[PDB]
Amino acid sequence: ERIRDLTSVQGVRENSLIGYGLVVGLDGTGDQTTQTPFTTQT
Amino acid sequence: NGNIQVGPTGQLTIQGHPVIGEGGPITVPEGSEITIAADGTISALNPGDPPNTVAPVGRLKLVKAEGNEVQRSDDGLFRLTAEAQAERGAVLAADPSIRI
Amino acid sequence: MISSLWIAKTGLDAQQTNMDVIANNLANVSTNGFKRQRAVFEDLLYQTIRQPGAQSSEQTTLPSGLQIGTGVRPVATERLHSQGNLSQTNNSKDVAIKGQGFFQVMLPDGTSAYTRDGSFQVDQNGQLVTAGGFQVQPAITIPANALSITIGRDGVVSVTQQGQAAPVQVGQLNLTTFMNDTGLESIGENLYIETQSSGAPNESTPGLNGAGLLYQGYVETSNVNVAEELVNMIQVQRAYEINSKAVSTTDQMLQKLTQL
Amino acid sequence: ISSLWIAKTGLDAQQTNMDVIANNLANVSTNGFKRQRAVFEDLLYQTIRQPPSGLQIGTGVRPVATERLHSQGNLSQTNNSKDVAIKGQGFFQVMLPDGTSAYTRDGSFQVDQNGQLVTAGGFQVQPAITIPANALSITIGRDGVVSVTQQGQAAPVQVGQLNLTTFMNDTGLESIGENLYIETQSSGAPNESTPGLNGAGLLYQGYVETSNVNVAEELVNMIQVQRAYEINSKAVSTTDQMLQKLTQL
Amino acid sequence: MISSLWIAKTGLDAQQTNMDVIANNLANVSTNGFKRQRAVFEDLLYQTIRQP
Amino acid sequence: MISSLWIAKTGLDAQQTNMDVIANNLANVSTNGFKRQRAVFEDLLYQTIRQPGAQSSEQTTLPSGLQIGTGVRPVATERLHSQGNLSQTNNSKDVAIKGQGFFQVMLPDGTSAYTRDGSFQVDQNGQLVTAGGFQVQPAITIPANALSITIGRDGVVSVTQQGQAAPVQVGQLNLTTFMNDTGLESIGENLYIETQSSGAPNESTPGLNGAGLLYQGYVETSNVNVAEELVNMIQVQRAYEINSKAVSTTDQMLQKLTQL
Repeated sequence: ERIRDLTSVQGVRENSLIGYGLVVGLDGTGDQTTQTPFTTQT
Repeated sequence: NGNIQVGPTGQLTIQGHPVIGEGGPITVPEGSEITIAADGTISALNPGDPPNTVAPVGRLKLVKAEGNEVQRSDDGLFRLTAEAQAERGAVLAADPSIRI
Repeated sequence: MISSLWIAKTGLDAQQTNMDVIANNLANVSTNGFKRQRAVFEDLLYQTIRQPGAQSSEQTTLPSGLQIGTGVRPVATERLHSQGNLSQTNNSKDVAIKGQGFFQVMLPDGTSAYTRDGSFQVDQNGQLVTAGGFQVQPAITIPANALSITIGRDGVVSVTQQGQAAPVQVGQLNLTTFMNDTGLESIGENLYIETQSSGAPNESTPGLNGAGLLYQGYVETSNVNVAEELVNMIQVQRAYEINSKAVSTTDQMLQKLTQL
Repeated sequence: ISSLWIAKTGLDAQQTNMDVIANNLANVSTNGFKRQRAVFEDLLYQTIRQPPSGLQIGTGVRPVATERLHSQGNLSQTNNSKDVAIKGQGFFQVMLPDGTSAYTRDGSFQVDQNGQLVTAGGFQVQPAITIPANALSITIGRDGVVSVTQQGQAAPVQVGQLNLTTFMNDTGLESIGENLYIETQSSGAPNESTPGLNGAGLLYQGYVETSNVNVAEELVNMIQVQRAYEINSKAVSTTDQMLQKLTQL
Repeated sequence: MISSLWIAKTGLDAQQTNMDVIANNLANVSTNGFKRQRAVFEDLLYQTIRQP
Repeated sequence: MISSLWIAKTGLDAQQTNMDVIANNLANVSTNGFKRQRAVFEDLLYQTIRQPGAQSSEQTTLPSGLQIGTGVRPVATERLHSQGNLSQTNNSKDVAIKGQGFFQVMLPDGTSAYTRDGSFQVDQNGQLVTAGGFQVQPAITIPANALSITIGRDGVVSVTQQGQAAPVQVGQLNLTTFMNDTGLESIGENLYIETQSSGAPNESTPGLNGAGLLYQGYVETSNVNVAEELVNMIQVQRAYEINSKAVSTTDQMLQKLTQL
C-alpha cells in the first residue's frame, strides 16, 4: 500500500466554506416568498 | 374441440391423449385456477395466493392448415394429407396469428 | 333460479333491515338514555369469471377482468354513544350523566348489566331500584326517615334526617366505563351486558378516570335526530321501490323465457 | 343450428347485464360502493371465400369486461366521530386474518376491546392506531393525524396517522366482498402516502361516503335489458319454428 | 339514492344545527355572563366532471 | 336498442344535474360568501341523413336537410360572482368585501387558496386564521397586549395596546383579483384554487387596482335568489316528469313490438 493512501501530511489540510446565495430561473418551483421572508429581503 | 380438462396431477387434456404446446405435453400446477389467454399463453394461479402471482406457465400451440391439406385419420383427430408433407414439414409451425 | 333474483332478494332484505332499524329508532323517542342505531352494509361474494390478472397476450395485461358479484349482506349495526340532551324532571331521584359512564345494575340471576337511565326509585326497603325493581350497584339503602335526597356531581349521595341538621352521607354512586361502548349487547330493559368485544368494565367515581359527571333532577333524552330519520325513511322506501322493480323486470324476462 | 347459438349468446349477454344492474341497485346505501358497467364484445367472424373478396357472418356478443367507476361519491353525515370519508383518490389499508392486506374505501370504523381501529367486522386498519382507554373524544384531521383528548390534559395527545394508498389503476383492483379490494397484477403496487400529498385525497371526519349508483341510469338500463331480452327470445322462437318447418319434410 | 337527496339532507342538518344554536341562545337570556353563539357554515366537496 | 331511449336518458340526466345544482344552491343559503351556480346545457351530435345542400335537381337545392340529433349534454356550470348583501354581524373579527376581490390563504399543503369570507379568528399564537385554522396571507399577527382589532377599508389592520394611547399599525391585508372570477376551481371549505382558465392572481391593496373595499364588522351573504330556486325546482320536476313520460312511451312501443 502506498504511503499516500494511508497517511496525510501535517501541513496539507482542507477547510470548509459556507455562504448564502440565490438561484434564478427554475421554471417556477422556487421558494414561496410568503413563507420565506429572507428570499424577498435578499 | 376446446373443451380442455385438467387432471388431478395437473395434466391439461383435451379428451385423454392430451394436448401439445411449446414442447411435449402441457402440464400445469395442481392448484389449477387456469386461464387461457387470447393468443394461447396459459397462466395459472394457486387458489390461496395473492392475485398478483399469475405468471404464465405454458403456451398452447395452434396451427393453420385447412381443407385440401388436412385429412381425417380414423379418430376425431386430423392430420396432414401426405401431400402437404413434401411441403411444410411433418411437425407444423406455431403460426403466430391464430387467436383464441 | 336466475342470478338476478337472488341479488334482488338481498337488496330487498337489506332495505328491510334499514326500515327495521329506522322504525326502532323512531319508536324509541322519549325513551331516556336510548342510543341511536345505524346499519352498516357489505357486498357479498364476487364470482370471478376472468381474473383481473391473467395476462391476455404474450405482452398485454387484461385490466379489470370480469366479476359479477351478489348480495348486500348487512354486516353490523353501530350504536351512536354520543351525549343525549337533558331534561328537567324536577324529581330528586332522577340523575343524568355528563359524558361517558354507565350505571351498574344487578339482575335477578346475579349477573350485572349497565344502563344510562336515571329514572330511579326507592323500594320498600330503601334501596335505589330502577323502574323494574332492579337493585343497582353499589347498594344504597335510604333511611326510613329521610326528608331530602341529594346527589353531588361527584356522586356522594347523602340524606337529611329529621332534626339532625347535618347532611350525613349515606352512600357513593359510581359509574362504569368500557373502552368500546359500541360492543355492548343490549338485552332490553334499557340494559346492556358485557361482551368480549366491549372490554372489561372499569368502575370509577364520576368525574375521575374519564367518567362523566352526575346531574341530579335531570334525565338524559334519546339522541334520535328525527329529521335524519324521516329523510332516511324516504330513502328506504325508494330503495325498496327500486329493488322491487328489479324483481319485476327479472320476473317478466323469465316470463318471455317460459313462453318461448 | 347456427342462429340458435347466436341468439343464445345474446340472451347470456343481457342476463349478465341484468346481474350487474341488480348488483348495482341492491348495493345502494352501501358506503363506498363503486358501481359497475359491463363492456360487451362480439365473437369470431366466419369468412366466406368468394371465387372485396370475402364476406363475414359473425356470431356472439360475449361480455369482455366489467369496469368500476372510481369517482367521488356524495357524503352522508353520520354524527359519528369514528367514521371518515375521502375527498379524492385513495384507500385505507386493512390487514386480513390471513396476514395479507386489502384496501377499502369504507369509513365505517370502530374500536375493538383492545383499542385498535377496526372496520365493521374486526379487520385492523393500517397502520395500527390504538385509542386510549378513557379518551373523552377522538379527532381525525384532514391529513389523518388521529388524536384524542384526555381528562384535563389541555392538548390532544397524538395517537397515530391514518395513511392511505394510491394505485396506478384503481379499476384493476379485484373486489372480494366486505367492501374490500385486493391488489392484482393490473393495479400496480400500492403507493402508500399521507392524505393531501402524492395525489391521495383528504379526510373528512363525521361523514361517510355514499355509493355512486345513479338510479336513473339503472332504471333505464332495466328498460333496455328487458326489451333486448324479449327481442332475442323472439329470434330464438323464430329459429325454432324455421327448424320445425324444415324437419316436417 | 340520488345526489339531490344527499345534498338536501346536508342542508336540513345544517339548518337544524343553526336552529339549535338559536334556541340555545334564546333560552339562555337572563343567564349571568353567558356569551352568544354564532354558527359558521362551509360547503362540502365539489365533485368535478369537466375540469375548470 | 332504440334511438329514442338513449335520447330520453340524456334528457333525464340533464334534468337530474339541474336539480343537483339547484339543491346545492338551496342548501347553501346562510353560507357566507357563497356564489349561486347555474348549469348550462348543450345539445349533442346530429345524425345527418340528407345533407342540407346536395341539390335534388340541377336547379333545386333541397333546403333543410334531414337531421335527427341526440342528447342534451350539460356543457358547464357557471358561478355568479355578484356582490352579496352585507349583514351587520357587528363582530370585530368579521370583515366583508364590497366589490371584486378575494382573500388569499395558505392551505396546509403549502398551496394558496382563495376565499370570500371574513369570519376570521385569532388562534393561540395570534395569527389571523379563517374558520378552520387556515392562515391568511400576508401573515397578520395580533400582539398579546392588544385590546381591539380595527381593519380599515384600505386593509390597514392596526391594534390598540394597554396604556399606550395610539393605534399602532400591525399589518396590511391586501386582496387578490382574478380576471376570470368564474373560472376558479372550488374545493370546498368556501375556498377556490387557481386554474389556467381564471388566470394568474393579481395581488393589490383593497380599493386600488379594481379591488373592493373592506367593511369591518360585516359578513357577505349568499346571493341565492330563493324564489328563483323554488320556481326552478317546480320547472325541473315537471321536466323530469315529461322526459320519463317519453321513456314510458318508448317502452310501450318496444313492448308492442316484442309481443309481435
